[PDB]
Amino acid sequence: TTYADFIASGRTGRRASIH
Amino acid sequence: QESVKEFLAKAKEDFLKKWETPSQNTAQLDQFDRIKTLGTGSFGRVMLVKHKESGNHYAMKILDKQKVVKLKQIEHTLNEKRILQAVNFPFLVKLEFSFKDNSNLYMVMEYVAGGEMFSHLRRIGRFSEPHARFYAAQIVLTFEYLHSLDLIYRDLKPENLLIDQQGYIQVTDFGFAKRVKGRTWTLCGTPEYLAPEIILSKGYNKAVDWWALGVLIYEMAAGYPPFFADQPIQIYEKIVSGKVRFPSHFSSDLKDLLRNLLQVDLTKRFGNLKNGVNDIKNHKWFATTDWIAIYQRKVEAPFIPKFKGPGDTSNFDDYEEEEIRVSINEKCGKEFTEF
Ligand SMILES: Nc1ncnc2c1ncn2[C@@H]1O[C@H](COP(=O)(O)OP(=O)(O)NP(=O)(O)O)[C@@H](O)[C@H]1O
Ligand SMILES: [Mg+2]
Ligand SMILES: [Mg+2]
Repeated sequence: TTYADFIASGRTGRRASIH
Repeated sequence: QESVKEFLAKAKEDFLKKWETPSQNTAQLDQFDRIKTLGTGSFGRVMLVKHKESGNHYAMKILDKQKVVKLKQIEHTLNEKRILQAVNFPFLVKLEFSFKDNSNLYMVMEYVAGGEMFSHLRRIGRFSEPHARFYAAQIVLTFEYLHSLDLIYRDLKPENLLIDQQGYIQVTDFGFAKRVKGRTWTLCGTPEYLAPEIILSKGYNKAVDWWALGVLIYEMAAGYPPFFADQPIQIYEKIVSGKVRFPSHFSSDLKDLLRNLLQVDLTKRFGNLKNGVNDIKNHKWFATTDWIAIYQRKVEAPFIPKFKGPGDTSNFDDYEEEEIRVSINEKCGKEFTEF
C-alpha cells in the first residue's frame, strides 16, 4: 500500500527546510 | 466582499508602518530563564523560556549569527524578522520581542503549547476531511492576508503549523518569507512542498504558496504527501512529472480541489487565476465553510490539545539540550545592524 511504502521510507520524521 | 476589501486596506496601512520602521531591541537575554528545547533546526533552536518580570512563558528562537552567515542566510534572516514584527493576523504567531547579542539573534514569540500539527498528524495517521478543511480554511485566509501585503510565505508544512489552546492554527517560521512585487528565484522551502517552477529554476511568484496548500491538504487528508521518496532528488522528479494519485477514501470534491491546486500549469492553478483566492473559497469542497466564522474563531475546533498548565511541553518531542554560548567579541555586527 502507499501508506506502507511511506511508513517504510526515510522521510516520515520532521523535515528540515532547504535553501 | 466590501468588508474584506476595507479590512485589507487598513491591514496594509498597519503593516507598511511597521515594515518601514521596524521594532528593534525590545528585550535582552537575561530577562528570561531558558527551560527546554521545543524544536531544533539548521541555525539553532526554539526554546521554551519564562520571562522573569511577567512570569509569562514564550518560545525563543535562537539563531547563531556565524551559522547564518556560513549558510548565506543573512538576507533571509533579516526578511524573517522584519516581516514577522510587522504582520498581524489571527493565525500568525505573534512576535513579542526581538534582540541580538554578540553571538546570536533572538525572536521571542507567543508560546503555542498545542505542539506541531506534524506530531498529531503522524500519531493519529490522517485527519478526516472536515478536520483537514478546518485547518485548510485558516491557511487560505492567512495567504489571502499575506499575499495582499506582497508577501510570499514559502515554507508551508505541518512542522511549521502549531495548534493553539483553542485548536486553531498559528503559523510559525517566517524564515523564507519575502516581500516581492515581481518574480523571485531562490531555491528554498521543504522538498515535498516545492512547486515545480521552484525546482525548474524558473522565476516564480505567490502561486507557489497555493501549490504548497495543495500538498498540505493532501498530506493532512491522506497521512502522507502526494510526492514522497527516500531522497529529495527523487521527490523533485515526481513533482515535475506532476502525476498525482489519490487515496480511495478521498471525496470527489477533494480530488477536484487538489487537481486544481497541484496544477503544473500556472494559467490553470487555483489561487493564480483572474478570480484569485475566490476560486478556492468558492470551491465545492469548502461549501460548508463559514469564512468569517473561521476568521472570528467562532467555529468549534475538531481537536483540542491536552494542556496541563503553564510551561507544559507534553505536546512536543524532547530534544538534546546545548549550552547557549555568548562570545565576549561581537560577531557579524554590521551584517545584522537592522535586526
Ligand atoms: N511560537 C512557538 N510556539 C511553540 N513552538 C514553536 C514556536 N515556534 C517554533 N516552535 C517549535 O520550534 C520548531 C522550530 O522552529 P522554526 O522556526 O520552524 O525553526 P527553523 O530552523 O526555521 N526550521 P525549518 O526551517 O522548518 O527547518 C518548530 O517546528 C516548532 O516545533
Ligand atoms: Mg521550521
Ligand atoms: Mg525555517
